[PDB]
Amino acid sequence: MGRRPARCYRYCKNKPYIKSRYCRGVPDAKIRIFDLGRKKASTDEFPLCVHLISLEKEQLSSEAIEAGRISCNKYISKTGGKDSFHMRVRVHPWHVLRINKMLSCAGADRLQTGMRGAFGKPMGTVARVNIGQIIFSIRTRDNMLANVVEALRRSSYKFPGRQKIVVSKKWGFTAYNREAYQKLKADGRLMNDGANVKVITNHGTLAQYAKDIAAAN
Amino acid sequence: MSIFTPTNQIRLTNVAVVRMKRAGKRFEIACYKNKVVGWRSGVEKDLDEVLQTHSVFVNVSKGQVAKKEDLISAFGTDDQTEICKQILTKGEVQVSDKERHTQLEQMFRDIATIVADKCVNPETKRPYTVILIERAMKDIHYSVKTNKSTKQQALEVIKQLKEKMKIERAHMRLRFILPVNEGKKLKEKLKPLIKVIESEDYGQQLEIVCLIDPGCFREIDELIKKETKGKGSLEVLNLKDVEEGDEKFE
RNA sequence: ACCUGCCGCUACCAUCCGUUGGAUAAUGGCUGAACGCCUCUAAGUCAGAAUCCAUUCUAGAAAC
RNA sequence: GUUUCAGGUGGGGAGUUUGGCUGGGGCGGCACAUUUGUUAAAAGAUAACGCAAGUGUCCAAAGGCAGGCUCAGUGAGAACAGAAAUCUCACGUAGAGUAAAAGGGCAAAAGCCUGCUUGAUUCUGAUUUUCAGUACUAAUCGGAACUGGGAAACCAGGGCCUAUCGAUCCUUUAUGUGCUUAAAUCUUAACCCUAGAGGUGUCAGAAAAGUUACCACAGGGAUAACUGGCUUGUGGCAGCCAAGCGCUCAUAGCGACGCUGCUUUUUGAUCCUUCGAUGUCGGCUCUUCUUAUCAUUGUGAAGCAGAAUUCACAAAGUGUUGGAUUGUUCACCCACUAACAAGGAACGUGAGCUGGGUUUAGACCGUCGUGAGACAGGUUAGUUUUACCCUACUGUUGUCAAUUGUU
RNA sequence: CGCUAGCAGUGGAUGGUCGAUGCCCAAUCGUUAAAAGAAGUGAUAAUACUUUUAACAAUCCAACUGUUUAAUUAAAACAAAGCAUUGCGAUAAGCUUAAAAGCUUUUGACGCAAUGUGAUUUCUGCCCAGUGCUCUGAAUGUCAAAGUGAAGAGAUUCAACCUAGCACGGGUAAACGGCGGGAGUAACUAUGACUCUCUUAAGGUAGCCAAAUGCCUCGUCAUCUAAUUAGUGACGCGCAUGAAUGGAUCAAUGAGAUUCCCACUGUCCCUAACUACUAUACAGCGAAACCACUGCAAGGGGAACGGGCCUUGCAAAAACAGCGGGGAAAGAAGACCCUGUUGAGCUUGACUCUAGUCUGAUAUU
RNA sequence: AUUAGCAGUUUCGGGGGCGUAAUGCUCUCAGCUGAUUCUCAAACUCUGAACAUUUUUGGUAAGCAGAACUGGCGAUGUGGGUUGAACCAAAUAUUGGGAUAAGACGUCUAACAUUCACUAAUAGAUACCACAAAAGGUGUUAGUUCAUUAAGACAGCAG
Repeated sequence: MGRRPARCYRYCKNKPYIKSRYCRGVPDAKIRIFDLGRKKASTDEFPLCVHLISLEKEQLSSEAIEAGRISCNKYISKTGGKDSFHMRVRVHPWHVLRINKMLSCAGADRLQTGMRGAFGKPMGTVARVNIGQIIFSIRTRDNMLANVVEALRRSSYKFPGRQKIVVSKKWGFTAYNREAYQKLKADGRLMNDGANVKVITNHGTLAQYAKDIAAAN
Repeated sequence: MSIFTPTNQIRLTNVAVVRMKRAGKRFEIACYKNKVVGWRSGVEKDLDEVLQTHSVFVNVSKGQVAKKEDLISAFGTDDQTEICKQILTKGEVQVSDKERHTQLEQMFRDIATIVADKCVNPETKRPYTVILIERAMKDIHYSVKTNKSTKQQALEVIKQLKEKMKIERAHMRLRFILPVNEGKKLKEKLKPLIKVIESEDYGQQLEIVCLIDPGCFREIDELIKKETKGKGSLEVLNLKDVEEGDEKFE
């Protein structure tokens, strides 16, 4: 929250609140967008994925996240363009912060500023992340690695604390490694989904089956 | 005793106090001085920004928090945020000095602007200038008032400017159609009293007249008519900026 | 009471008197590596503050 | 008129009360008796003025019982039928409904529909829940009467379950016509006896309105007003990131959204310290220190040609002003200056001053109060005590009250 | 303190040493538990005792004179003349008194009693809904006792009749008091006469104003000053002015409140000198409050600001006269604030009563 | 609760391109459906865990406030942490000797040697504990991966 300094919340503590029929008075999240570059990009063309991870367990503010995304969206353009970056962020902010206001006071107090009826009102939407939990994620072509790591690097400045950058060993937004991705093409088990792969697999949820190979093929 | 072991003290606020008396009960709120104006100017900056506190007081100066019965009775509701909002919209608002000055400044401009709408016409391409009038106003000195409307103020002060001297404003043609019998009578009274032009008396084709006013003195020209004959067959009203056909007066 | 009033005290309501050496910081250079070049630096060294410490002045130790 | 009773009037006077919880006390709230989920950490027990909600009721049916049925929803159809009325059919483990909160429970039902009914009756014994193994509430379990429902099996102590509620006293009802009313006795009246009702929501239960700055007592640092302490949201200062400005050119100078610190010179939060009494605010006086350096000394950058300005290092050595107005730090102007930088020292500095505010009484207004009175509102007048003790400082003698030579 | 090119720093490695009221062993005393008795009491004759074993220039205000809070308020407070209202024609009004009785009354409206305002000058607008008062009101809804009628065997019950006051209806504002809120409204007018409407009866007239009354506020303008949160004069939807709660004015008056100017210059920057006197030295003469102990500091931690504790800096008899930083100096069981089921003084449309008073009734009759 | 595209639709929605225009196809975009994708939902949960430490609610926090389990402190000290109510060891009749605990072993202050590194800093020096972060360093140490190199590298100087 831009009112407060975020020192106030960069440690993952207090069991986690949410939007609900119970917490109605929340503001709207800062980021309401997780769409950076060419979303209509096939899975069989952008074989690289890089990831950014919070080194530290902590909260991660919505505003901060938003700020980060335009280190990967100004920097989308100067390097490569829209035909390299596909980002789903990979964290949202469900968690909320309260504010027991005593700003009331700037000269005296009414005493309601005190800890009677202490409980704060919703003010500041925010994410919670462990050390592994991933926070940015660019699926891309493998002629763009140093020109996307520097986006991630830039973003890292705009997160509290320590942030590790990495490249995985997969085609990005897939379980399956680059080694096991070529299998799919080869063995006739690649099934496209405009973004994802379903990957054709024999199984039985029927009575006597043979369309389980002949369905998607 | 006081003198020995703390002689005690009093403490002053620096927060705006938006106040409204409903059902003979003062409700007040906690806001800041340079936000409470900005709210009303269409700068929706979250309600939680303008409110320093979300609660209602009988008196926010001392700090007497307001009561549920009092609230519901006076507002038709006990929910406080809504009430606060209402107060912000409706009630008197304390302001700083700078803020106050801004309003005054605005008013100053306004009273010049209103004078500029219709100005002295040798042809119809000369003055219509706000600045000169404003300057004149400044240099003559008169109390600019927030209780007083702008138009009224202008009316008041133009007279003063006249004997500076400086000629101001231009007249327009508020046109009428009188009856055959009463029209003549009207003409008999209205010719030497005020300026009347395009007069053409007839037996069959009625009588047309054009009473001279700037729009801001249309009560005086009509009153006499009302007294004598009542309203005309048609009563033409035109705008208070241009006379519909280009001004040539004063 | 008032005027004048030495001696005496006293006034930017007057007069006179308020120094020079080293050591550096920042910093600017040298020679010169680590790192065949390079680079004020690492070894080393130069210049260098109203700074420091002496000289000056005060006082003078259960110190001589 | 007096008398004596009666009713009224009667703060003129009397006597009394003016709850409690409380991140001081008020103002506000009820966390004061209670119910739901979470708080609640896989028995249970568990707090906060913790969170999202409920209660003071309702229902001859919304009870009891049997049977019969299936509901939400969807799909495809059908004069009238409007997309959406009603009427079909499929699919529909419940997404519907079940008086009300939310949780549970639940489908040949606990839902809906019908019938018949008044187990929403009476006596009794045990128990559960919170527990103070006490009381109450609400509930459970059987036993005996009286019934009811269904062929029966069975079920029926009202509501599917968890909430929906109340001592002695007194009065009043119901009941066996019981028991007494103490010399016998009769009719009444009266008391008992047994179970109910009237109610106390501060909910294990006083008949209860203010103010006091004309006030007072006992205690409290359990608890407020100054400091100091922790804390630093707020204030103040500093870094990192670089979207952009700076013509052009990210970093000469700035610097977005964003991120990390330090500070205690803002104000809050807190209530550890003090109510066997640290004299509260400012101004004068006077020193000291800090540097987050305004000037000056020396340096380096600049969009530094010169001029002037801006940025930065070392450095706190020396400077850091005169006035109007304000109780005032703060504020804002005039004038000088090389510059008129920010701070600290018990918000430096009351046995150093002054008392201009704040601080009692008297008193004027305005708003508020039926009024006594109230005001972080305005106005005005209001006794500032003591060092002749120790230390600290300033100067002044004197001494190793001989270290083992005098002088 | 100091340390540094192995360090006495950091991170290790291999041994080793110091070291608790802990542990081991030993001793001594108690306690406990168990047992024993000629207690090293082998001539005693002890068991309530011993032993063993084990464990522990201007403005404001007030008219003026006057008065007042003796030891903090002398004023703008009080008073006052004037102005106004109220009650009362005597077995009055007001009052005191338990009672008896008495005063005002050596009084009689030209007065006495009780208010309120506060000289003059000029003005005192609207409101009777409230609350109080006032009634000679319509007369009746309620209405106690005694009294009366009925029932009952009576105790008793139940009924009618019904005064005062209450209720109802009028009077009353120089009585307490108020003098709106929402729509339009004298070109939008400044403002609100007005029209609708609601509240409660009305909705601020004359005037006055950032006033001893204006939060915002250092209002806006003009002036006064080189500069003015100050002053004065203007403006006025006035947070919250306003007409005997008296409105506006004002000569004189004022130990009252404020501004400016002039006389003022040690109440002038900047201090100086001088004398008295005390102090200071002596001579006599001699005192208290206070006093856990006590008086050197930095830092640390500690009821979080130490003189004592700890670690450092250090340290030199006995004293004098000044000074006021420290002794969280002293004086006072803070009365500011909270609490206690502590009080008081006062208030009211708290609860409860009551003097007295108004009417009813019996008796007196 | 909520992110993404994909496909199958379009007599149901809208606007274009294709015969004038559509929903006839094909598009981006509405709606619905199907398979996949993002974050799982203190008051959700098919599954299901064994003053101080641990857990934990409020609270930016607090030497704040409020709970749980154990321990202490407080009604016990001593040694050790310089000092210190709570941390460490460990509990006290009164003593002697021996050996320990925590903690130490240059000196204060009882207690030492040997050995390997690292640091060159106005440093760095034992929990609680008397604070330090994001972000920088061609400081030195230690590593890891890919590239180059006698087909002659690297830097240098020369063409």
